[PDB]
Amino acid sequence: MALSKVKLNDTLNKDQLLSSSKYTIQRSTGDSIDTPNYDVQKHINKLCGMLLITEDANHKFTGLIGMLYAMSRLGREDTIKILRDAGYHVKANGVDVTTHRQDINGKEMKFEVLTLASLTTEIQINIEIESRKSYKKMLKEMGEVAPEYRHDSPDCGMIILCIAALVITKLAAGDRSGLTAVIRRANNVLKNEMKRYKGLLPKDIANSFYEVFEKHPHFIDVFVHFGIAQSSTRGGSRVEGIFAGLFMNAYGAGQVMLRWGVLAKSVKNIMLGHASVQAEMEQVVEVYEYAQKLGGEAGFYHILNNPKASLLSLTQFPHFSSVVLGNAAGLGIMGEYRGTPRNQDLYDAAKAYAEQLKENGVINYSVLDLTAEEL
Amino acid sequence: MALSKVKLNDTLNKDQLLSSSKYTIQRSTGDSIDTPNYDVQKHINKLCGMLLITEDANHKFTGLIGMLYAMSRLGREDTIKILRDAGYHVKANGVDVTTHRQDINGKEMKFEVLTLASLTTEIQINIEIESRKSYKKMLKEMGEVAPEYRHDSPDCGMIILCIAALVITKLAAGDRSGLTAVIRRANNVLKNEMKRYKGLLPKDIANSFYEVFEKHPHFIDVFVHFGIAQSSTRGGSRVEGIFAGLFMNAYGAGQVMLRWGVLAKSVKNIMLGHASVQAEMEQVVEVYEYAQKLGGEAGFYHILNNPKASLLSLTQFPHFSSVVLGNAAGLGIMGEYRGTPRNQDLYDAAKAYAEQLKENGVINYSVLDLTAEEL
RNA sequence: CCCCCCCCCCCCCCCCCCCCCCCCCCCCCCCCCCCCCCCCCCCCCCCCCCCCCCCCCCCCCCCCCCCCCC
Repeated sequence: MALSKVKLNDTLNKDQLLSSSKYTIQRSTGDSIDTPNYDVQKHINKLCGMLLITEDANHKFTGLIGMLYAMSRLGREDTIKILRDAGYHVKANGVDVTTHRQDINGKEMKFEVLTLASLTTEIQINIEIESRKSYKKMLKEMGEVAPEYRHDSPDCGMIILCIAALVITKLAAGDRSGLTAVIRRANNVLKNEMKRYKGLLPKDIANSFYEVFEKHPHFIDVFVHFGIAQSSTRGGSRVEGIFAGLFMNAYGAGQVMLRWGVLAKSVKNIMLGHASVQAEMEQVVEVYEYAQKLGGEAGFYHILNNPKASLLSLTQFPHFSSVVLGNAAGLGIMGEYRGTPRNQDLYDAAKAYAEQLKENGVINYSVLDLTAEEL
Repeated sequence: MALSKVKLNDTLNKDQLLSSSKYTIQRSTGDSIDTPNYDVQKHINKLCGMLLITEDANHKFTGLIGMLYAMSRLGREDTIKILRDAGYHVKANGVDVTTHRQDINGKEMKFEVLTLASLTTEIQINIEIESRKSYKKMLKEMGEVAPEYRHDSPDCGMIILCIAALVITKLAAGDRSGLTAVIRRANNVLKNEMKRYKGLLPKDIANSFYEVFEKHPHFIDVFVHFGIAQSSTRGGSRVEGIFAGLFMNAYGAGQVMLRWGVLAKSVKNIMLGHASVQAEMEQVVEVYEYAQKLGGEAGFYHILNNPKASLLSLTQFPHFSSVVLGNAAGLGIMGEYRGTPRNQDLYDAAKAYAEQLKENGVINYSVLDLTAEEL
């Protein structure tokens, strides 16, 4: 009564503080940023395809080029708007298509290029040159190139942005450690696409995206909001359906510990009753309700580096964290997860009880009632 | 009390996120799209009939031509409006009827053709040429062609869109695997129509529609909304009544697992009481209520590739999925369904109990009460 | 008719306060796993069948009200 009413709400107080700032910072991203408009979108897709048909393609620029497609889907105005909302000063760079004349192999030739701050009109033609090589070879092998194999396929842009989504998936750890997991999934999920494109090398493109995200961290914001806008969509090609699916696997990255909590509660893991865990409960509810209040935007807080994500940490509660992680251990869901319990005794006990849980399913008859049962 | 209040609502949080995007993407469909207006509709229907009276007809273009009829029913303005709503930039292409003069067999002839981006005025006349051949042969066989046998019949357009609807039915799996099922149904349901049209070859047209949907995936959106607008209708010919019926068989494709859930609950399958299934319940209700909240539009989420459809998956709950699928097994409704239980022990137990359920119907007397019963 | 007695009120004491006392002080970023989805089957309907039918206006008597006292 007396003392049981004394508490301090820290998790929600902190949100309230960061939510109600009366002033703002603004960052100076760099000297330029290219904001391709809707009108350029088809050409960027075409360029993406050129990379995908190129066998053993150099994927250095592919990360950056993917970002360009995504921005050309958002559109010049929408893309700037999302940059400004994030708070960065934007030197917007208009993107037009111009023809370039250059003699390759002696003979003078025409090329379709983009005016880009980020991409030399030199390294652009080099992608188209290399693509043609892998294309005439492709034409020699099958006599006639099918539409699913060409750089025209409307899927090309989105196909590249698929391994981008997979990169976002594992971006929670912040380092390149997700890479092998990214490849693995790209191989099962995307196996059909990899059959139609010799240049769909997961390792390489995944590295190129990691690269662009690490280097230009504002793009990670841009991409997240693109994916959201792409998943808002009413219908779409199976590839866009794949993209959206993969993109959404990243919702709630960094907060795995949170879901394994709901699990511990769901399976009624005994070690949740422990006195020293019960002591933490008052606050552990505070954070779960804060997660609830936050809603949808919250899932991506860890992928973008949103300071407010620190608040969802269950790390601050060692006893609870430990039994939750032990529960997940004993149910064989963790590993090769690199989280450590701060309480070995609790972790072990939770693991032990969890392991015993899968052994006996007891039928509970009071969930569904029947007025006459012979059995 | 304490811990039982802690939960995270993930299914609804995710919807909330995709519903409330502040930005949008837009796709560049291709170079052109033909948007036939109401005024051309009768001519397209006529062209459809020409294909239907042609014995052993080449159905390569029939898929695309069907889409044109549907668009000519929606009307130029309504059809563009649905494309823009889906988010695609539209190069609208006006469709006029012009006369073409060409010498076939030496003699010069007139033809009624459409100005179409998608269809050469060459391959158009070829359908009318082939139709005439099968028509004069038809005239020779029965002396005089009845109105139900000609290419004039107002049904022709809608008849073709019938196997289109059937293609939508099985589009849930995404591949051509529905094809044999599509044929089967076209044969029972449409047997009367197949009698009046030698050119109503299900396999061929079904393949042509699969073709157009796979190739131009925006058409699948257009067709879905056409069918909705066609089923909104107040009255109509028996064929339009067949179309609507078939079209609506596709409502809830991809969500069969969901209906088999409601079934498991309905038959009071015992394995729903199991501890490890009860553990999932809290969340499995979340998704069913999300389905409820979504309402009508939800049924087609899987057919169009609407990212939000991933959310209706009961896959995320292995224990529940397994007993639901086992229940459906034991009641002999699954197969040749290619879904797999993630819990063999539960699936087997549910199947076993389900098989035992059909054996004994016990009369429950407390649903209807009577103040005096001698028996 | 109503009405009819008596009758001002008040009257003491009293400022209030007065002590002690800043506060603070440790630790600690976070994160880390796996995983697209989907896949069966199925148009709907289908019987019988207009309705209605009788009787039947309503009404009818008695009667102003009031009247004392103060």
